[PDB]
Amino acid sequence: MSLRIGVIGTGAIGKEHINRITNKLSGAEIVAVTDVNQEAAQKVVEQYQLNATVYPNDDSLLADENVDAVLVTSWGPAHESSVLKAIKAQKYVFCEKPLATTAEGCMRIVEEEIKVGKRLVQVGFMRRYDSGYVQLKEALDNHVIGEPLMIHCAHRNPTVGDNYTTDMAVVDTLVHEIDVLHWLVNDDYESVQVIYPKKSKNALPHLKDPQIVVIETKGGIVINAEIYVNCKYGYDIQCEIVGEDGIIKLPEPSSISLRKEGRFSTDILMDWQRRFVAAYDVEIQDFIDSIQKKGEVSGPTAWDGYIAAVTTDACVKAQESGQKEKVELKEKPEFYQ
Amino acid sequence: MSLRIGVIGTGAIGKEHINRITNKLSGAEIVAVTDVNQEAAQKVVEQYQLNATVYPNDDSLLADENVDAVLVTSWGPAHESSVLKAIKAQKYVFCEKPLATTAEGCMRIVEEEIKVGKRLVQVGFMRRYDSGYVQLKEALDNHVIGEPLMIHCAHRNPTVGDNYTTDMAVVDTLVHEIDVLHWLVNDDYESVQVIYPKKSKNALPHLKDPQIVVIETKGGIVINAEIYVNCKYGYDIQCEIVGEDGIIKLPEPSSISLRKEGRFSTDILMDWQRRFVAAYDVEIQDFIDSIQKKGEVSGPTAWDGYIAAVTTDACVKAQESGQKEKVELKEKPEFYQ
Amino acid sequence: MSLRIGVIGTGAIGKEHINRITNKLSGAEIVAVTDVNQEAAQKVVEQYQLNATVYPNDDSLLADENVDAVLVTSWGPAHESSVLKAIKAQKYVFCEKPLATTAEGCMRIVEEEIKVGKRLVQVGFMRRYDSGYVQLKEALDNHVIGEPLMIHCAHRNPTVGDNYTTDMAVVDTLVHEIDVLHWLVNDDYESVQVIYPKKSKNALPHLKDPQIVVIETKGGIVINAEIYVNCKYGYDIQCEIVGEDGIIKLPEPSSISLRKEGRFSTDILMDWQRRFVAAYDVEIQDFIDSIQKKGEVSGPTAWDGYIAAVTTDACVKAQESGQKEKVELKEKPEFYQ
Amino acid sequence: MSLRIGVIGTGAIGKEHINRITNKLSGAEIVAVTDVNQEAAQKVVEQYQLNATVYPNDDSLLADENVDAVLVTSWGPAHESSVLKAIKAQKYVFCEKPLATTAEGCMRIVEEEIKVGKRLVQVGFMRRYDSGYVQLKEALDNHVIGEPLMIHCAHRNPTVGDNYTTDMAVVDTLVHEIDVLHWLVNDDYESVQVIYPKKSKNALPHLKDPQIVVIETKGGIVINAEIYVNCKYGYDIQCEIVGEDGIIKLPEPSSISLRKEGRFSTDILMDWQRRFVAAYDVEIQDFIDSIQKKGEVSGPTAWDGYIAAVTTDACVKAQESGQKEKVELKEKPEFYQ
Ligand SMILES: NC(=O)C1=CN([C@@H]2O[C@H](COP(=O)(O)OP(=O)(O)OC[C@H]3O[C@@H](n4cnc5c(N)ncnc54)[C@H](O)[C@@H]3O)[C@@H](O)[C@H]2O)C=CC1
Ligand SMILES: NC(=O)C1=CN([C@@H]2O[C@H](COP(=O)(O)OP(=O)(O)OC[C@H]3O[C@@H](n4cnc5c(N)ncnc54)[C@H](O)[C@@H]3O)[C@@H](O)[C@H]2O)C=CC1
Ligand SMILES: NC(=O)C1=CN([C@@H]2O[C@H](COP(=O)(O)OP(=O)(O)OC[C@H]3O[C@@H](n4cnc5c(N)ncnc54)[C@H](O)[C@@H]3O)[C@@H](O)[C@H]2O)C=CC1
Ligand SMILES: NC(=O)C1=CN([C@@H]2O[C@H](COP(=O)(O)OP(=O)(O)OC[C@H]3O[C@@H](n4cnc5c(N)ncnc54)[C@H](O)[C@@H]3O)[C@@H](O)[C@H]2O)C=CC1
Ligand SMILES: O[C@H]1[C@H](O)[C@@H](O)[C@H](O)[C@@H](O)[C@H]1O
Ligand SMILES: O[C@H]1[C@H](O)[C@@H](O)[C@H](O)[C@@H](O)[C@H]1O
Ligand SMILES: O[C@H]1[C@H](O)[C@@H](O)[C@H](O)[C@@H](O)[C@H]1O
Ligand SMILES: O[C@H]1[C@H](O)[C@@H](O)[C@H](O)[C@@H](O)[C@H]1O
Repeated sequence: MSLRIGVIGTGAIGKEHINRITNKLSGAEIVAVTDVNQEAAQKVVEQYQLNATVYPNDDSLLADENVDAVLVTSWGPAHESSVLKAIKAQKYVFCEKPLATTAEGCMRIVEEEIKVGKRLVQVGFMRRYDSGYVQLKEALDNHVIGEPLMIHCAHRNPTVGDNYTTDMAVVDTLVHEIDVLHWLVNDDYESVQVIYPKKSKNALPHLKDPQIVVIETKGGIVINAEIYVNCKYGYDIQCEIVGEDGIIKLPEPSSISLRKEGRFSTDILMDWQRRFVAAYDVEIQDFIDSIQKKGEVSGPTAWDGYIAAVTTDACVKAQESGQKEKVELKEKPEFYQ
Repeated sequence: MSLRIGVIGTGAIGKEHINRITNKLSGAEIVAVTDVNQEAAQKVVEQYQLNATVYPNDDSLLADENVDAVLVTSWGPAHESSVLKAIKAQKYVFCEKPLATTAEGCMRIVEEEIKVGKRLVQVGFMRRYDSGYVQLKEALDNHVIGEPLMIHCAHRNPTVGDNYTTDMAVVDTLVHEIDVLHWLVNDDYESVQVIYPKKSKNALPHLKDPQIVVIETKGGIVINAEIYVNCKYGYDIQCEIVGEDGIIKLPEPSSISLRKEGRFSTDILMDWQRRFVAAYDVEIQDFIDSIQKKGEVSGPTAWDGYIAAVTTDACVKAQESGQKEKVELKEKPEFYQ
Repeated sequence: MSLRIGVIGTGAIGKEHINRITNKLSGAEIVAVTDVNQEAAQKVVEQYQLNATVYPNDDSLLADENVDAVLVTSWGPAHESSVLKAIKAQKYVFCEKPLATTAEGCMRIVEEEIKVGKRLVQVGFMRRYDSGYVQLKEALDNHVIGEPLMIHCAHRNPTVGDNYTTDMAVVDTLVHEIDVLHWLVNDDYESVQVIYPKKSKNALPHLKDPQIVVIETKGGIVINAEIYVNCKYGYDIQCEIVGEDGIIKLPEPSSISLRKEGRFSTDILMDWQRRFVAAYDVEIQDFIDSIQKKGEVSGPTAWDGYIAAVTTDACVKAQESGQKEKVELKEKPEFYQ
Repeated sequence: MSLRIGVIGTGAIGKEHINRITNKLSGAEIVAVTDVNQEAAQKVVEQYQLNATVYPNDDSLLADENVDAVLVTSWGPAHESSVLKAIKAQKYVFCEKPLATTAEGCMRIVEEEIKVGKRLVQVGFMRRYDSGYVQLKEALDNHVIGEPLMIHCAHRNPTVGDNYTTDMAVVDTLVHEIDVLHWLVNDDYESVQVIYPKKSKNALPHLKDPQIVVIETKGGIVINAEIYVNCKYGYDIQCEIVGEDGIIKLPEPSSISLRKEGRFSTDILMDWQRRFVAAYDVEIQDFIDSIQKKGEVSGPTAWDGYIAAVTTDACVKAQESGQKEKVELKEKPEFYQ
């Protein structure tokens, strides 16, 4: 009895999710796809020899009685809408970042779910399923290094397109950090300062690259997060956590050592795609399994997607300001703990 | 249209394969299990809420028209039989090591398959699917380090039971090495010497632990393989390959670094189970996908399982001998390249 | 014929310099000493079998004509006095940090040296002589990573004394990073800013530990240095330089690796005195050789000492004001390049 | 008052020892020299501004009473002669390897020293003074890993000369491992065995490269050492000791890490002369200090030199016979412990 899923947005990342659910994972199938380009979606269907149905809009897809859950994997803007609809049609929703582009949009979604009595919304922040980040979580829950104090993390890309803009650095990129970091330390943020180092020769005129983002939490944990998307050497994600009595750090992605031409080296990835492939699979499978076994979702909540929208706003504010912007959060609803 | 698989031997490792095919992988289901303990198998069926059928023997299971393929995952001895039967009943067979306990048993199986026109037998040497070993293969096929010359590998266990015996070191353990090594370098062995170092205090009286196994191939590649199954510190698999112009080495299993009490450390596994979990999943999935897409299997051939049986014999011979035993191989049949 | 050296201040560090100059290095000897505790000076001479005069003060010792260079290694606040005297006596001087406790104190010393025509003052910033830091310098000077953009570094101690106070973290501790960083990147500081994270249980109540000091050069390089003098795990110096096209990082001190009880570890030093023992040796040997083979000192200059003093002051400001303070330096007199 | 040292053999290595004793170390000077090329000896004295007598031979130089210790650093085969003379002249002698080219040559030197009552001979096996090897020793002496059982080690050169021949791999190259290994584990060798892998394209036709030398101590420790003098990638010394309850390994030389163009690398040395520069310095300084503070040399002994010679012979046997040769040592005269 496989979970029947409908995909809203046959994008490039929606093409991935369709393929893994189809050819890698267990206990689910894609039966409905809807795309703004109805000829683009119609190609994705013959591609993976799917046995699905193409809809012009989400309404018609959500109206289908086959679909039990939906993958909201289209443009960032077109999320908040598709989501609220799904909650009302009472389907399960896996929503890829962002939950909603506006901190208030995520607030509407919260209220809706709080009504439906249970949890339908899971946000696609995959890092939480990555074994690296999991080991960190494990170590922290065990008090291995006592109380966390500071966190040094980086997030680097070989290069970007002419479409990448200063705000995208804290919106499409630093977003995962913002998500997983607070999950790990179990703390809410508070302030976000932004500091622009000497600009890189690799970055385009309209872009501010690199950037540094300091972030304090209510507890007093200080996080400086480097964001450099034109580093050139590769795609690299670093995270070190200094504690009271010890330090734990995120591993490098497994590689074979090589001794040649006077150097002892490992390999650095070049494609953000390769870095977290395993995390997606574990992610979706948890979505499926959680629905079939518990009648609800389990991953990153809709509240977290809102914590994302707030924080990711104070950051874009400090990008122009240059001052210690504030992060203000509505109290956590009982519904979520 | 999922591949319908029958499991011969609801062992501990047969319990794993059933669970992954059921709850992790894609496009297949277990519909038949047979165990020598018909009450043991009957528990495995209610366990994973399977919708299968229990058979007293393989004949009755192989006679079932549901099953398309079989997992031969019972005692080592009870393999050769179950396999030859499956080849004759014309089912697909995934056979966990050993292919057959006797170098001639594997020879019977080869001949049968050579008749059935295509490939039905895939041997469960999972290391070939491990990304570490894959990266090595990749590097070698690219001539990164020119011509291989020597190989230094180790294989260590924290401890063993009173059931582990001197021959098991080269039969149940060094077997994977023997398999993957020749696959990597694309060469046939030739001689196997065995050298017993000072015996460990951790090993039991009847056991010779550790052991070292030198192995030459027709090309002139020298392999010294440490085998120490009472190392105590953990479960560790090492493999370094010296070439003409460089050296490549197998990575450690990903872990988080820790700075505490004057030491900078990573974690060493304690359970052989954890080391290759991913390799099994990729393995079985390849079995399934290969059958559905190509009408045959793809993994480690039955010939390789025979190359295993021969080599793993010369080793047990050098264990008593103390001399440079010989490895004699019947020419490779056209069927296999 | 060896360089005849007088030591002002025969404490713990003065004794170590006396010992290395006497039993390890080459081309120099101690002919004169003097300490505030004149009795303690007399013991040193016996302890080390010196052939030296024991003067009552620095004026007397500097008066001795058979001494041609002096080591100022006394109580911090006393340094400034002896250095001025030594310059006017026209002797070579190696002064441990601080050169002087105030920016003014340093200016008086610079202005005195510029008179005497050549370099007589070398400041004991030994990190410049450490093999790791030397390598970083070589890479940067070879444009290996293009233009430096950011710097992440840490300075950690297992614990401190009851006497250790909040301001000491920037005046005694961070002072080495302050010197080496701008030396490495050849850029002057423009601003500093202190950020306090959650206090550590390991730090006594009066001490503010850890700290985070953010510093910007004029060129736009953004440094962020972590000071944690109660980290427990050990004594640790980390430094990472992120450039345009690549990243370079300071090495760990050499250690054998251990595989035992589940961990794969290396050692971490506990005693700060073992970390740079080789840099001190090279530092002093350079003071000697550079004199007998150039007629002037070579290492860190009186001006560098001034830079340190100013920046140190700016940090103590930023400390107690939680503000972004400016680092205002007088024009670098061409006498220094 | 310094130790007055005469240098027999003023070649490349004799010059380096002359240089360190003159411009780096402490408590000694060169007062006499002599070379087969007497003209070359005269140049050294000018080159290094020595205050030394230039004798025509070792007899003359040993006759000089104002010299009290000598460095034998001449053409290998000449060593034995000078060492015997020096002993009978009752001077302290530091002899570079070999102590003598034959086991008999070494015996004559041992038998001469046992007469003169105390230790005058220290052999230049500098590895014992390397900080890495010193750490391994400390761990073993502290039973950190229990009883040593096996040893894997490698000795690699980028390339060699046209003059380098097959036997040199065990007499010149493997001779350092031969000395340090039995020193580390405090056990005597019992047998050796050579195994040749596929020749390397980098090795000229006349040379047999790489090689594998298997050695067993009396206690049962099984060493296996790889010699590859044409590895191309660099100069590399690796050593791993597998004990009962754990494993310890020699560190890489210190290097900064680099993240660039897809690789995460450290540096590998090319020049063998940079690998042990610190061990030489400590080695000679110990020859000096140990004399003026004990009245006898301390390091590797004439007996150790004998052990080396015997084992070296056994290897050249095992080389050309492809046999498992025995290592027969005379009883260790109690004069040596
Ligand atoms: N977490 C991660 O690492 C990644 C997730 N994403 C996220 O996924 C979303 C889109 O993925 P991408 O492939 O990168 O972009 P995409 O542009 O290829 O996906 C958008 C596609 O969906 C369709 N679409 C847009 N709005 C729609 C609507 N209201 N209804 C139906 N179809 C609609 C469009 O035709 C377009 O082809 C974005 O929100 C992005 O932030 C993107 C890349 C990676
Ligand atoms: N590659 C790997 O890492 C691993 C594979 N294995 C292999 O799997 C096989 C058994 O797995 P284990 O769980 O370790 O042992 P196991 O003893 O638990 O499995 C044997 C089970 O199958 C049943 N059985 C035996 N012969 C049978 C037959 N002819 N027909 C039906 N059922 C039969 C027995 O009742 C027993 O419960 C062995 O060949 C072993 O070498 C074992 C462990 C790991
Ligand atoms: N740059 C560097 O890496 C290092 C520099 N230092 C600094 O150097 C100074 C010396 O440190 P320690 O030797 O540990 O000091 P210490 O406290 O162990 O003893 C200093 C000695 O100098 C004597 N002294 C004080 N004032 C004097 C004067 N006007 N004339 C002559 N002698 C005088 C005192 O009697 C005392 O015996 C300290 O200020 C310290 O901060 C310390 C360690 C390293
Ligand atoms: N234990 C160790 O780590 C090392 C030891 N050695 C060994 O030490 C020896 C010296 O090497 P190099 O200095 O490179 O030699 P070299 O070839 O550069 O020159 C040796 C010099 O000694 C002179 N000489 C030869 N016979 C002599 C005699 N009977 N009396 C006085 N002088 C004589 C020669 O004229 C020549 O100038 C070699 O045999 C070498 O194998 C070499 C390097 C390191
Ligand atoms: O989808 C990925 C991912 O979100 C990473 O966090 C980001 O750095 C990559 O640039 C992006 O392409
Ligand atoms: O099943 C595993 C595996 O075959 C390993 O190769 C072996 O070393 C382990 O001991 C065994 O339990
Ligand atoms: O003298 C040293 C040095 O100043 C180091 O920078 C400091 O961290 C050590 O604790 C101190 O003892
Ligand atoms: O003198 C050294 C030393 O003997 C090393 O063992 C050898 O590998 C070097 O190549 C040689 O130059």
